[PDB]
Amino acid sequence: AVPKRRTSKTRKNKRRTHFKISVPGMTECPNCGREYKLSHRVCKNCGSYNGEEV
Amino acid sequence: KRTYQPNKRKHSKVHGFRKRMSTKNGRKVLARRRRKGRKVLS
Amino acid sequence: YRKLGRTSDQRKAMLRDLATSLIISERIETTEARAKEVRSVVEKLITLGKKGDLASRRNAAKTLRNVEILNEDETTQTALQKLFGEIAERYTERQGGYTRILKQGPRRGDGAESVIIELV
Amino acid sequence: MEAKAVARTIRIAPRKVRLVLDLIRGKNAAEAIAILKLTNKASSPVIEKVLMSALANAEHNYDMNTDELVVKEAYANEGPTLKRFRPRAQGRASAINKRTSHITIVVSDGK
RNA sequence: AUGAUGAGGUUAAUAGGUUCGAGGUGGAAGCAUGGUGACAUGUGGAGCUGACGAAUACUAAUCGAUCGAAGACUUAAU
RNA sequence: CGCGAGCUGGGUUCAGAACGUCGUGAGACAGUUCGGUCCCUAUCCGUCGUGGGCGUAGGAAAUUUGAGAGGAGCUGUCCUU
RNA sequence: GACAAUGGUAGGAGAGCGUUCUAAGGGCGUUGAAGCAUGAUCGUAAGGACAUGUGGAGCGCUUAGAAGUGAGAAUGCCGGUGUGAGUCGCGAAAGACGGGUGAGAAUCCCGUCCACCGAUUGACUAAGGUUUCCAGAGGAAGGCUCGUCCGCUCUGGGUUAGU
RNA sequence: ACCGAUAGUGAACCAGUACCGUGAGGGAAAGGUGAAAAGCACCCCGGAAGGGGAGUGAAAUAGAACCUGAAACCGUGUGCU
RNA sequence: UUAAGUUAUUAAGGGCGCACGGUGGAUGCCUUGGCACUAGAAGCCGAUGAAGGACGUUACUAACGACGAUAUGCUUUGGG
Ligand SMILES: [K+]
Ligand SMILES: [Mg+2]
Ligand SMILES: [Mg+2]
Ligand SMILES: [Mg+2]
Ligand SMILES: [Mg+2]
Ligand SMILES: [Mg+2]
Ligand SMILES: [Mg+2]
Ligand SMILES: [Mg+2]
Ligand SMILES: [Mg+2]
Ligand SMILES: [Mg+2]
Ligand SMILES: [Mg+2]
Ligand SMILES: [Mg+2]
Ligand SMILES: [Mg+2]
Ligand SMILES: [Mg+2]
Ligand SMILES: [Mg+2]
Ligand SMILES: [Mg+2]
Ligand SMILES: [Mg+2]
Ligand SMILES: [Mg+2]
Ligand SMILES: [Mg+2]
Ligand SMILES: [Mg+2]
Ligand SMILES: [Mg+2]
Ligand SMILES: [Zn+2]
Repeated sequence: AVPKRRTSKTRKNKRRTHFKISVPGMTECPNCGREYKLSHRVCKNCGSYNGEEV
Repeated sequence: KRTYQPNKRKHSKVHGFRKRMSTKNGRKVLARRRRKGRKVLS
Repeated sequence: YRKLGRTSDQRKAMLRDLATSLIISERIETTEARAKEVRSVVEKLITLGKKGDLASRRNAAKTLRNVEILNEDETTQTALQKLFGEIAERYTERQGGYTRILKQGPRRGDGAESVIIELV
Repeated sequence: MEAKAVARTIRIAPRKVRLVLDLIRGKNAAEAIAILKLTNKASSPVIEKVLMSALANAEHNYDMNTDELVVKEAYANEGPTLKRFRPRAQGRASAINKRTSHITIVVSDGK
């Protein structure tokens, strides 16, 4: 359960490809156009979702 | 349990200044500490 | 069905607390799964308030908590009273869907998805 | 022209900051703000303050209009460490490193 | 396991609820009646019923966003 | 005498004790007997499953032959002739 | 010029490069020393110069002398940084909601509901520790998370005996 | 023809200290802004830290463990692949 | 157009070189301090209370140093 060999920079970096995070499920809010928000989520600014304040 | 269960009395009636100066060799201890320079004796 | 990081009895009590708190407050801020499970509880309770029988009060007391809410007439009232007297009278034409959910967004501490759940 | 703003001795570790910087690097400023403000990672507030500082002192000092701006290079460098100790068993210690970062964000108008 | 695979995304029956059922439990609560009482009987195969079948837009699957071709050269037959 | 980073640990093979025998004795015996702590989060190959990238000279959806690979491969009793 | 020799361990012999200091001599340097970095530079080798960037004050060169005189290994010593790896783990356990506070809230405050102990997880108390008590401010580090909070940090107070 | 901060005293610095141990006893690490403090008025972002401009300074690429600042190490951009 | 053949482009990410950065604290320069010694002096203190320490004194006082309820010092003699 103990490595015999150090892990090179090359292998380290080849493994750290898929560890990244992605751009979130982002969209615009049409109440304010800009101030992009998450899709299927309330807008923090406009308090809106399908026009209605919340 | 463990091996140090403190007591002020048992600390000072063994390792204390008076117990040192009560004895010929315990005075050499204080001299070795006075000679070395320890701020705390006993 | 669904289990919520809790054993069976803890789940039952959490669900009763959420139902009752909803009945009091008309909207609560929770996590989406607990919402998705307590909507069933709530809606079945509204159905009992609509059936309106004594046996239905007796069966909804098995699932509600004994709480005291002060009214805007400065009056003392219970969850079950509020339910069978106000909430089931609001929805007398509505055949289900007594509750909605609004996905709010990811919470700071635990990365949880907060929601708002209310009984419109 | 160029503007930058920096944040030094940040408590977060660089492997956990660079994940977010990879989303900002080479994008419109408002887009990037939204990325940070909607990502639930914990470095994203800090990156956001570095960014808004850059936009502010571009708008102020170097006199550029905030609209046309993109994020040219956003990089994070290892700072110090704070060496700490988590006692594991049988009298053995195990080291802990409270790593640091130097969040830099450089802003340009494209010329 | 996660990705993924598959059913669906308002021109919508995908899930929840609601109304019906199946299967299961086995005769609710209240009222009355006979008993001193424990109980028993009737109303009534009662009421309850998580996952299964069907119908139903009541709630949520909103508005949106991104990626994704214009098809190399040569030779031969046409 | 395949396999204890896959198990056990009866047996041998530590320290305790006792019998026979040997030894002046400490102690000893492929003599016997009672008892007696089996550590590890798998880096690489390997293996079982599962995905992303690109490629397959346009970009896509579906159906597909099969170079190959793997699997299965057992056998009784009875009746009739 | 002719001719020949020139693999090499333990090992013997010889000729040398370099480092620190010193004597003498001759010299460089804020118009930029040493040192560091870069280069496609010279020498048969150890190794030496030249430029450019940095740097900001000492340093070479010749001959000779003296040594704390050259490191890749000692399960070497001290420090620094990594791989394992964003991986084990985050330390027996019932929390939920509402209102606040605030830049920031699962985590702080208040209320309610639920739960846990209950020969007790309660009350007192000798040792021991010795100001951790209290109040108001703070959030760098500590807290195995967060933190507006704390047994942490700042300031200021607090322990009253004839029995 | 002694060291020059892993050297030289264990100790260039509040060192026989901190820390360890019941105790005798053991026993560290840690130097340098600048000529002078002239130690960044002031505006902007930020809750703050931190930073960007401005101004002191010859120099801040000298801004407080502040002379120089190697290597391991961590990264960003890109020429060939 | 079809058939046959040949070949590239891609870079998720990696390698080599270069440039820019950071951490880190080697090197160079320096020295408040030390080492070995030379010459000269001296070679003890204390019951008229030692050496060594504890507690305290400052305007504000945590610590080192000096000091001692005459306490961050008193007097005098000279120097300056
Ligand atoms: K904090
Ligand atoms: Mg139970
Ligand atoms: Mg221990
Ligand atoms: Mg074997
Ligand atoms: Mg084993
Ligand atoms: Mg075996
Ligand atoms: Mg063995
Ligand atoms: Mg005998
Ligand atoms: Mg034997
Ligand atoms: Mg036993
Ligand atoms: Mg030869
Ligand atoms: Mg030879
Ligand atoms: Mg040597
Ligand atoms: Mg994780
Ligand atoms: Mg692993
Ligand atoms: Mg815990
Ligand atoms: Mg307190
Ligand atoms: Mg030293
Ligand atoms: Mg040095
Ligand atoms: Mg420096
Ligand atoms: Mg005078
Ligand atoms: Zn909006």
